[PDB]
Amino acid sequence: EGKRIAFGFVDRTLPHFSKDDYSPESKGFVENSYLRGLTPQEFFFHAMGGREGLIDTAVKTAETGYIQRRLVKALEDIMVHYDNT
Amino acid sequence: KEKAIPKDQRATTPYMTKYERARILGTRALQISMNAPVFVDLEGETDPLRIAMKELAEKKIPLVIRRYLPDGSFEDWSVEELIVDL
Repeated sequence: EGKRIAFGFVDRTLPHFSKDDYSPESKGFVENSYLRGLTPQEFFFHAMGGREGLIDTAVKTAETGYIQRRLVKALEDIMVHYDNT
Repeated sequence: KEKAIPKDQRATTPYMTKYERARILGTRALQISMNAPVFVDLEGETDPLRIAMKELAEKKIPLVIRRYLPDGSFEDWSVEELIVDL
């Protein structure tokens, strides 16, 4: 949602950390690569990041469909005539 | 007959649209496929659409297009006098 991984628990992000931790590795930073391999915590944070986009597609398909139908129904009867109007 | 515009006061484009071209080709192909006389020198063709294109090339299709103005009047243009882009 445009911000780093917020505190889901109270004053931390995962049971393996300590209260009031603001280090990058504790707030969703992946310093590894796909060739090296992901450690469990950054794997979890990456999973949430992907889930966001999955949801985005799955619902806004339908919303955009409704908007498209309303637009086409509104304008369907407009035609260039021989007067050029 | 009040709607018809005199030939001198015709204010529409002297080129023929793609829609008019497609309609004319379809009508002529149907009429040829229903055994109508052919006005050109057929040379080894057996497809009505191609003979329609051939007749269009020499400007020999004997049809007239009536164009409807929004008020209700109309404008008559012969297929012979319509410029077709190539």
